[PDB]
Amino acid sequence: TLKYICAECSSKLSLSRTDAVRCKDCGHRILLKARTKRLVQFEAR
Amino acid sequence: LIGCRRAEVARTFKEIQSLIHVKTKEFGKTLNIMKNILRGKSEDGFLKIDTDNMSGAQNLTYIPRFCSHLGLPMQVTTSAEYTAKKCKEIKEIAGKSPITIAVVSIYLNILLFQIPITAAKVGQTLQVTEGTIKSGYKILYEHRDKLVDPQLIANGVVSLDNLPGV
Amino acid sequence: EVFDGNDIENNETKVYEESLDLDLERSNRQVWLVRLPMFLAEKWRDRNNLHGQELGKIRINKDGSKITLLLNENDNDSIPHEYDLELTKKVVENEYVFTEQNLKKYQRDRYIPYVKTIPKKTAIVGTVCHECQVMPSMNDPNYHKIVEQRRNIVKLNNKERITTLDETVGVTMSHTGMSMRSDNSNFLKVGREKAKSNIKSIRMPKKEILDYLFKLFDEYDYWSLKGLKERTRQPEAHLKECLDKVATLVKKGPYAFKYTLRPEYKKL
Ligand SMILES: [Zn+2]
Repeated sequence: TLKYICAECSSKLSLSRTDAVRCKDCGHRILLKARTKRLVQFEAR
Repeated sequence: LIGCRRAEVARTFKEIQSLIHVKTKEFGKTLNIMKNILRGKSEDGFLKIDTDNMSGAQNLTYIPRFCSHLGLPMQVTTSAEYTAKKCKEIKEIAGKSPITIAVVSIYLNILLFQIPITAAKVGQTLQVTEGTIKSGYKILYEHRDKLVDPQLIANGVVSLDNLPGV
Repeated sequence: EVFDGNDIENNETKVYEESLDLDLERSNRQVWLVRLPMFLAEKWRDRNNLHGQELGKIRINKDGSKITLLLNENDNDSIPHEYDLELTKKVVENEYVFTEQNLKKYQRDRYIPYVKTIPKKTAIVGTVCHECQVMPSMNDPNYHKIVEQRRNIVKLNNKERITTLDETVGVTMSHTGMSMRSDNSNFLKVGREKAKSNIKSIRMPKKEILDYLFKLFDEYDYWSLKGLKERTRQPEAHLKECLDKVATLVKKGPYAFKYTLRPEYKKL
């Protein structure tokens, strides 16, 4: 449901609530939540 | 054992007997009595949904620990989890113990991935009879197509011709 | 050799054939107290060597009282075959050499007749007249070998490093705690060796058990429950059901917590 990236193999994953928080490709247990899709405003100062 | 099952960190009766010198019969009797008491306490007070936590088989939770004990790679562990999940559909082997189901699935995936670990070594590590492991492999040899994970042979990391015949 | 001293009963005449007195006529023997480095000491002090063979030749030059030792070529070629005997003390006083040997045990004015004296066959076998130390000669072709050996003594290390397990950590930890394998070792299986012994007993008739109890009370008067039970092979309930009838338990005497025969049957 929500988008995650593995720590070192950089694989994209979709996680629901009941899913265990682990990587399905290499078995690593550290996942980073994805960058938001919305545009983010920065003043150039 | 109840704590392991409730934390989904479930061990087996052989593990808890390796820790505690307890007779098997009255261990099972005590487990049944305490499960009845815990269900009664849940009915009296706060109600909890089991959602497959107290289940006697729990064969998917034994695969990663046994694969770690055998020193198997993560893809072999995942393929063994898939094989153990698909062994529930097979009528003839679903009546076996979850330890035996997990061990024969792990040994089948070891033979699939050419991991140089013998059935005797698997039996010595996981306290399962080598004849039992061989019989489980020879009876799961017929259902090779359903058990082996399809995108593994699609990507070509393994092939079904690697498994020795009976 | 355990023995007691201060014996005015003169039992040493009967319990030692050899005289206990110190043997002394060899005390005039001239003995040189010689110190060695470890290679000569290890070659000369091990008991697997020393079969009476010749080990060297001593040359004494009287021009300056110089003593040289020349070993034979039979032992080794790495060690020198010429050493100088430095006299650390030319005159040595109050130093003697005595031997200790086992004896033949077979065949104010207030005093106590017990000292705990251990007598041994002793004999002064020499007098130390020269304290000497062995030095390898500077001009020998093996003195550099001795320097190299003495440098190797401080160079080498007698301890090895810890062994690091290069096997997979899961394979290493498969033996630990939660494990499938049962313990096949039989070390301290006290419960195993104790639970295998089961005493099963039949109910013999009352006349037979009372006859057997009367015979055992005639054998020995006081009895404990465990000893009489292992003598009779009977259940505790029936055994007490006869023991209260024809016996009584002692509660205050020195033989308390024991079943003894009744005073009426004691005279019989
Ligand atoms: Zn990953």
